[PDB]
Amino acid sequence: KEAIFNKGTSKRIWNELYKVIDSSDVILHVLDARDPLGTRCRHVEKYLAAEAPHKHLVFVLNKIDLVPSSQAAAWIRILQKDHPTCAMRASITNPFGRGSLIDLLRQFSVLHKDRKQISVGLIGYPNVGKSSIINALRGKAVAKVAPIPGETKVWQYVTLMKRIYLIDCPGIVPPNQHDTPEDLLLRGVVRVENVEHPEQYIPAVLRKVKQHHMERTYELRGWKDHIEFLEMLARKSGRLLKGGEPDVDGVAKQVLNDFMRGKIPWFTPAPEP
Amino acid sequence: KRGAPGGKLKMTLGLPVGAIMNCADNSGARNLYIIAVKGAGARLNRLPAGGVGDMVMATVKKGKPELRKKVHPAVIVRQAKPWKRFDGVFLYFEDNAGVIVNPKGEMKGSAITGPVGKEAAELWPRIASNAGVVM
Amino acid sequence: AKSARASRIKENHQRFKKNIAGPVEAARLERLSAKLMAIAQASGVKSGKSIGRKDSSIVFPM
Amino acid sequence: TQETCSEKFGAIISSFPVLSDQHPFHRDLMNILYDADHFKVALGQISTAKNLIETISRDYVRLLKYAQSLYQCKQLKRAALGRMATLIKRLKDPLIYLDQVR
Amino acid sequence: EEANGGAGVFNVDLRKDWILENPEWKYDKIPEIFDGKNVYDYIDPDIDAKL
Amino acid sequence: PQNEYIERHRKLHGRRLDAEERARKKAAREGHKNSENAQNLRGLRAKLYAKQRHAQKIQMRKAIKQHEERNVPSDPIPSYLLDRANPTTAARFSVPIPKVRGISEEEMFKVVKTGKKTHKKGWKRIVTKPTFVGPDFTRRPVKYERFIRPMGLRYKKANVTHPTLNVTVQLPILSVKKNPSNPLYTQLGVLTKGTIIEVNVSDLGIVTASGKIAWGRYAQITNNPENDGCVNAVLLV
Amino acid sequence: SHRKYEAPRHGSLAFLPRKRAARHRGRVKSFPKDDPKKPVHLTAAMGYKAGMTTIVRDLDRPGAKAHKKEVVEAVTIIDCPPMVVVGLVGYIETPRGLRSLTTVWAEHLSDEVKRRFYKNWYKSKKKAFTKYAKKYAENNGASITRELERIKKYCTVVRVLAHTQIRKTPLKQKKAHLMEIQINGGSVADKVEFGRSLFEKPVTIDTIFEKDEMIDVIAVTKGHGFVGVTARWGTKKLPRKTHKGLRKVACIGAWHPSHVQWTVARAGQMGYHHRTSVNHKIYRIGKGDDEANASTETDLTKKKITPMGGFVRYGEVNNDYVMIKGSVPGVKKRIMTLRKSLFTHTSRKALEKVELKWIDTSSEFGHGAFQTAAEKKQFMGTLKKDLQT
RNA sequence: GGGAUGGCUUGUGGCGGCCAAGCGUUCAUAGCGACGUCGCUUUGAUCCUUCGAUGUCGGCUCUUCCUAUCAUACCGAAGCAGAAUUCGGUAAGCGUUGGAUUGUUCACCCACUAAUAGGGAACGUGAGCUGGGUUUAGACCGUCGUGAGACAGGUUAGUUUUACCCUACUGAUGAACUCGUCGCAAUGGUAAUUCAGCUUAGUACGAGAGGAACCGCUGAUUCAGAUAAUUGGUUUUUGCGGUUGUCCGACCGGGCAGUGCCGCGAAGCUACCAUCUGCUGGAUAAUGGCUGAACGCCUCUAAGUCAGAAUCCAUGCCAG
RNA sequence: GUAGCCAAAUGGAUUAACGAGAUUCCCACUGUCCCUAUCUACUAUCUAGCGAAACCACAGCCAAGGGAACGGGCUUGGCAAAAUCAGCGGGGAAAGA
RNA sequence: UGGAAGUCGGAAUCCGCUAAGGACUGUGUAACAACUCACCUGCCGAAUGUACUAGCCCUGAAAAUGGAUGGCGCUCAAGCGU
Ligand SMILES: Nc1nc2c(ncn2[C@@H]2O[C@H](COP(=O)(O)OP(=O)(O)OP(=O)(O)O)[C@@H](O)[C@H]2O)c(=O)[nH]1
Ligand SMILES: [Mg+2]
Ligand SMILES: [Mg+2]
Repeated sequence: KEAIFNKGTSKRIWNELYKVIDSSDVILHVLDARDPLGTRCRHVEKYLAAEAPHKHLVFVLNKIDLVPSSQAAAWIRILQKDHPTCAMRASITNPFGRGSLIDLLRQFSVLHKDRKQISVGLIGYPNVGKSSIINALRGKAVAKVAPIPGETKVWQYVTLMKRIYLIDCPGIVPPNQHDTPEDLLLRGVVRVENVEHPEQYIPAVLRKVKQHHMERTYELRGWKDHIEFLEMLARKSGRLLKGGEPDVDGVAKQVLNDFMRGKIPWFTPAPEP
Repeated sequence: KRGAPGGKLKMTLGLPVGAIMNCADNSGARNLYIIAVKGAGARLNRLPAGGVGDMVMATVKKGKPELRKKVHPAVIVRQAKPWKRFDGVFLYFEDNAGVIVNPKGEMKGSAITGPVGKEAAELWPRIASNAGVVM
Repeated sequence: AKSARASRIKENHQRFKKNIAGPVEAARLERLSAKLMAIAQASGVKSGKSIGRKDSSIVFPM
Repeated sequence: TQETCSEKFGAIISSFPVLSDQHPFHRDLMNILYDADHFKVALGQISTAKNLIETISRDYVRLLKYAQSLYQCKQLKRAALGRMATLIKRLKDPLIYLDQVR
Repeated sequence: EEANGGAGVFNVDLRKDWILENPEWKYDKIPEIFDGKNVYDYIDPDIDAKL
Repeated sequence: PQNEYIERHRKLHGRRLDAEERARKKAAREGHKNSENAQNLRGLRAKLYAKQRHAQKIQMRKAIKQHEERNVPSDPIPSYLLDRANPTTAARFSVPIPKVRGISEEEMFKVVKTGKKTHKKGWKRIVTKPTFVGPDFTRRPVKYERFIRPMGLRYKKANVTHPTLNVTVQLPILSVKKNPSNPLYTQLGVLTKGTIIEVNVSDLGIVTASGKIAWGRYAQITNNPENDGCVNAVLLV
Repeated sequence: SHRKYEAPRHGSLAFLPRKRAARHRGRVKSFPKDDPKKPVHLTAAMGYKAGMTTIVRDLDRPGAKAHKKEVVEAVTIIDCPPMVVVGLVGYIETPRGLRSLTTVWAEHLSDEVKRRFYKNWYKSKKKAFTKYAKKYAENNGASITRELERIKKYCTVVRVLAHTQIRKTPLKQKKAHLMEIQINGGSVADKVEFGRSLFEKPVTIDTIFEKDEMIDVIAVTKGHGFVGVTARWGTKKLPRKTHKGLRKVACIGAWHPSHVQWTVARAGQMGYHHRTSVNHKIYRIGKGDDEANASTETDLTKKKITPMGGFVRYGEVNNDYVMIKGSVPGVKKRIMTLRKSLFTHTSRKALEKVELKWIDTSSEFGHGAFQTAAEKKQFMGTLKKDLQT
C-alpha cells in the first residue's frame, strides 16, 4: 500500500489533535455536506464522550452550496439528534450561517463568563473547510486556505472576539480497517498528483456521479466504460502524448481533482426516516 | 525453492532494476516493470540486474487491470544488450522482453510471440515447450 | 560453505593428490626427465679431489 | 524488549490451530483430546499478556520522554522490564499446557 | 558410468555406436577447414563424375 | 509417523549400544563439570550461574531439614470463610512518613525557551514530576500558560493499601491535599513521596458510626512516582 | 560512531606497497619442494611474450554445460627460444637461511650473456670471464673440480644458471636474460653431474614443460605511472562539481589517530608490479622448425602461429612457442618466467587433455577476416597492380 | 572586557503484609534478614481512546576496532522420524543489500538475500562536502502590547574565499662501501567468500504428505590480482569520405567557422559492458574421548594423552 | 431539488491575463545514477629569465601515566640514519575568527 | 482408573518375621514381571564423616588505535605474612 494513504494518521498530526482538544473548551467538528457520515469522526467522539464530558462538541456541516437544500436540511435533522448542528458556507465575501455560528459561540462564552475566555478548536478530515470557517467567522484571511489537502500543518490561534479564541488544527483521518484507498481518495485525504494509476478510481467517480451530470460537465456522451470516457475526454481536450496518444493518466487526474474541488455535481442522499 | 536457476553461465546483464520490458506472452499484460532480480548479491550502491533466462519480480504498468495490482515472477527471454555465448558469438535482440511465470516456472499465459533466447529455453522447460522459435 | 583452509577440504584434496593427480604428474615428470637425459648425455691437493680452501665477524677481535 | 515479547507471543498465537475455523471432525477431536475451554483460555491469556506488555511499553516510553536524569531513566527502564517480567511470570501453567499440546 | 568414476567424471564415447562402412574409421578426425573453405560444403557423393 | 512413534521405536529396537554407559559417565563427570563452571565462567553468565546454584543449595537444605523433621488458619473465621484465600491481617496523629527529601524549584521546574532569535525568552516552566490536574480540566492557552503539566505525566488512580485490612486496591484520586515541599507544588497537584492525597474509598467498604458511607479519605504517597511509573499510597487510619 | 551500511574494502593489503618492481626480470621467490626419489629435472624456464590470439577447443569436461561442444577461448603466445646452461650454484642450509657456497661457470660464454655484465658493452674491452676461462686449462681444471666436489659434498640445493638466446627473437635488445633454475629430484651428486653434463648446451622448452600441464607465470605488470585513487584503488567517484576535486577520497581521516592511516587509499604509482600468477594451462607447445604448427587435426590449412601481418609491436615467432590459456601479468616483448606448480593439482582441469580444432591467425592490426594471404587473394581476386606487374 | 558526571554503565518494578536459614538477644525478646510468597497495577478480544521539540539530527566518501554473533564453520540439548527449526556454547576469519515514504521527532513498510547483527573511534564542546535544530540585515500572516517592538508561532530569500610551511601518509630518487651480475631472508604486510545445480536419490526416514547427508562433479555471488585475442565505448590518426556558409575567377587543390558539423575509423587506453586466475601444513577453543589418581565406587585431568571451528601461527603471495 | 425558490444573463473571491515569485506531478530527455572509461586545450610538471606574500616563542614520530578530564618539552616504554622530488588534506598552523 | 499390583493420582502409612527391609528411592510393564535404592549380613582392615572458621588462589561483567605492578622480567620468587 502506498504511503500517501497513511496521511492523516501520523503521530505528529494526532499529537497536534490532542493538543488542540486539551486546549479547547468547544470543539467544532466539521463535516462535508456531500458525505457527512463519511467525514464523521466517531473515534474522536468516543474519546470526548469517555474522557472529557466537559468539552462541548458541535457539528458544522460545511459546503452546503454543493448539495440540495432539502438534503442539507435532512442531514441537519439527522445530526441534531446527537449534537447541535450548524450549516455553513465558509467564505469571506459571501458566507452563510456566520451569524448563527457567532451567536452560538457567544452563548458558550456567556455560559463560561467565569473564565477569561473560551477556546474553540476545529477538527475534521482534511479539506473539509476548517480554515475557511475560521476565515469566514473572522471576515479576514487569517488562516491559509487551499484545495490541496493538508494545507494546515500546525495548530494556530486566531482571536475572534475579546473572549473567543479559535484553534485551527491539521486534518486527521482515524484508522478504520474497512476503509479502502479508493474510499480515502474519494473522501479527499490525499493529493491525486502523488498517487499511482489514477485510472482505477474513475469507476468509483462514475458510480458516485449521475451520468447526465458528467455529460453536461464535459460536453461528452456515448462512452461504455471509464477507459473510453477518458480517451474521448483526452482527444477532445487535446491531452495528447507523443504521436497523438491520449493522456489518460492526466485526464484521470483532472477528473479526480474536479470531483474533489466541487466542479462535478455529486452528493450522498440522506437516509429516509 | 527460490527462482534463481542453476547451471547458468555468466552473461552480460542488460536489464537493471527500474527497466520496462515488453511482455512476450498472451497473459494480458503489455509491459513489465522490473523491481527485483532473483539471486542478486549484496553490494553498496549496486542496482540488481538480470539477463536472458533470469527470473525477476515484475509489475505490470500497461495491461489488464486484473494483472495491475500484483507482483509477478517473470523470466527474461530477450534482451537488447549484446552478450556472448560460449561459442564466441556476441548477439542481441531488438527489444527487451519477458514472460510471466509462477515460482515453480510454469507459464501464466498460453503462447509466446516472437523468438526466445537459448538460455531461457534450457533453463525453463515450459518456455521451451511454449516457444515457436528458439533462437 | 566450507573454506579453503578447512580441514575436511584439505583431506579431500590430499586424497585427490595421492590417488588421482599423482600418477599422472609422475608419468609426465618421467617423460620430461628422460628427454632431458637424452639432451644431457648427448695427489688430492694437486688434483682437486681433496677439497682445500679457496684462493663483520662472529668473534670479538683478539 | 516489547518487540521481542510481541514477536514470541504472536508466533505462539498464530501457530496454534483456530478451533472456530476447523472442520467439525478436527474441532471435536481437539475438544476430546484437549479441553477446548482450557485451550482457548490459555491462548487468550497469551494474547492478554501480549497486549498488556505493549501497553506497559507505551506508558514507559511516554514517561521516558519526560525523564530528566540517568538515574530516573534507569529506574523507569527497570520498572518497565520488571512489570513485563511479572506479566510473563503469571503465565507459568498455560505455557506448560501449550507445550504439551504442541 | 558407476564403474568408471561416476557422474561428472565418466567420459562417454559418442562415436561408439556409429554405423560406418569400415569400423576402423569410427575414431577418425574428420576434416572441417581447408584453406578458408568448408569441407562439408564441398562434400558431394557424386564428386568424381563432376570432377 | 503418528502418536508415540519414538517410544514405539524404543520398544522395537532400543537405544544405541553405549547410551546407558555414556549417560552414567556424564552423570559421574557432573561434579567436575560444575566445579569447572564455578571457577571458569566469566561475567553475567557466571553471576546468573552463581545465583542459580545458591537457590538450589537453599532448596536442598530445606528439603534435607524437612526430611529430618518428618518424624515428630490463624484468625477465627466461620465455616463459609474456611478454606478460602484470606489476607494474613498482620495521641500523636503522625503520618507514616513525617519527613521526606526536599525538592528544589530548580529540580521541579525546567525552563522552556521560546522565540525565534538566538537569545530566547525563558518565562515558561515545565513540571518534571507526575501531577493530578483534577476533573473538568481545560488547559490554559499558550500565551498565558506559565506552568506546563504534560499530558503523559498526569495520573488519575493510585494503588492504595489499607494497613489494618492488608488489602491493596486501585482507587481514584480525588485531590492533592498537601505537598510537603511547597504550597505551589500542592496547588499544581504534584504527586511526590510523602504527599497527602485524597482518595475515593468506596470500594473498601467503610461506614461511619451513624451508618453513613465514607467515600473520601486521606492517603500518603509512599514511593517515587517519577521513578516508578505508578502512585503507591497508604491510607491514614 | 559506526559506519551505517557495511561495504567490503577497496583493494587488498596482500600487495603492498604499490611501488615499482625492484627488477625488470621476474624473481622466482619459491621453487617446488625437492623430492630426492624423483628423477632430476629443471623447475623453470624463460620466454618472451609475443601477443594473444583466439582458438576453438573441443571441450571434454563431464558435468559442464559445454561438454562435447566447441568453446572459443583466449590464449597468450610466448616465444621460447631454447636456453643455454652456463653455470651451477650450490646452496647450503644455515640458521640464517639458504646461503650460496660457490658457483661454477662454463669455459665458453656467449657475447649476449657477457653483455649482461656491462652497461657500456660497446666501449668495453669485453674482458669478462677471460681469466676464469684459463682455470679450465690450468692443472686440468683442478679448481673447477674442487668447486664441483664442494657443491657435491656440502650443498643441498643445486641450481643451473641459464640464459636466453635473445638474438633469435625480433627484439632490438641484444643483452640476454640470465636466471637460476633449480634442479629438483635425485641426489646432490646427481644434480651436480647433471649440471656439468648440461654445461654449454641448449635446453628447449618442450623438455621442461609439456602440453596439458598447468604452470605459473612470473612477470612485471604493465606500468601506468602516477594514478589517482579512483583508478588506482577502485574508489567511488564524488558527485559532479565537488569542491577541491571529485576523483578523490573525501575523508582520509575522521577519527583518532591524529594521523593518516597506511590503510587509506592514496594516489601514487600504478602498475609495474611483480606478480606470480598460478594455474595456467598449456594448450600447445609448437615447434620452431614445424611450418604447420598452427594447424590442427581438423584444420588442414598449413600455417604458422604468427598472425597475418605479424604480431602487433612484436614481429614474427620463429622459435618454439608456448600457448597458454588466458592472460599473463606482463606485456609484449617482456621477459616471462614459467615455473612448475609448487603443489600437486586438485582440479580436473589439470587432468584434462586439450584438443584444439582451430587457431586464429588473422590480423590483429584491424578487423582481419583472412587467415592467410592466399585466402585474402582468393577472396579479393585479380587487382589492378596484378596486371600492372 | 570576560567565557565557551567519569574503574560512571548492562537482565530481571514499586509499595504493603507474611514466612524465613541465619545475625543478634537470651537482667529487655526487641530489632536486621537473603531465599521466597501474597495483594494492586480477552474462551486467542477489540480495532469507535495515536495524550506536548527547551535540549536535534542526518546523508555522502572512506578506514579501522569491539563482541554484547544476524549469516557462514564446528559443537551440546529438545517428539529433534525426515525436512524445517528452537534453546545454548566456541568463535569477529568473512559478509551484513536494493528501494518507496518530509501535510515530518523522517521513522515505519516492501522486496532481494546466506543474512540483511549491534556498537565505538564525534555526539563527556569544537575548519573535508552538503540538507534540517538555525536564528544578522529585506518581507508577509497569527498572538500579545497604545507604540517602538516582543513572540505560542507559520512562510519566503539570503558573502568566508588556505596550503607553497612542519609532521603524518602515498609514491619517486639518492651520498658514503670500485663497478656490476646472480642470490639469501630478518622484519613488516597477507585473502578469499557465499550460494546453486548434477550425482548420491525420490534413497535413508515416513501412515501419508513429503524428504536429506558424506565422497565425487559443474557453475554462479561478493572480493582480489591481472589482461586486451574477441565484442562494445572512446577519435587530433584531424586517416578517408560526405556536407553548410564564406574566400582563393571556375575545376583541381585548399583556408577560415578556436576540432564548423556528420559517417566510418586502425592504433592506444579501456568495461563482470570483455576475458583469465585465486594455492596447504602444524597447533588449538567449545566439545567428544583413552588410560588413570585424588576419594578401596567413580571420574576426559591431577601426572600422561587422542581427536577436533571458517580460529591461531606459518607456507604459497607482496615489499626487501 | 440527483438539482429549488427569489432577485436586473448571473448568484461570483474556486477572479482571467502577466511573473528570473514559492510547491507537487506527467510526457519527452538524458553519464544524476548502476559504473565508470576515453579524447582535446590551458595549467599543474621540467628548463631559461623574473620573482612575492600570509605566517613564524622555540620546535616538530608515537604509546601509557602526568588528580584540577589539557600536553609538544616531564616519567616509563616503543624506537630511531644524510640529503631530497611530486602529490595529499589526518594533525599543528590557517576564517580582515 | 479402560487398565494402575510400592513406583499416572488422592488420603492414610500399621503389624508380623526380623539380622534387616519404606504400605517404597529410582529404572521398567498396558498391567504384571524384572532390575535398583533405603536397611541388614559375610569378606577386608584403622581411622573416618558432617557443618562451620581463618589464610592464599579462581569466578564474583567487559567494550572498542597497540601498552603497561615504571619497564624488563620474576614461580622452594624478584609474590604474600612475621
Ligand atoms: N463550495 C464550497 N467550498 C468550500 C467551502 N468551504 C471551504 N471550501 C473549499 O474547501 C477547500 C478546503 O478547505 P480549507 O479551507 O483548506 O480548510 P481545511 O478543511 O482545514 O483544509 P486543510 O487545511 O487542508 O486541512 C478550500 O480550498 C475551499 O475553497 C464552502 O463552504 N463551499
Ligand atoms: Mg485548514
Ligand atoms: Mg487544504
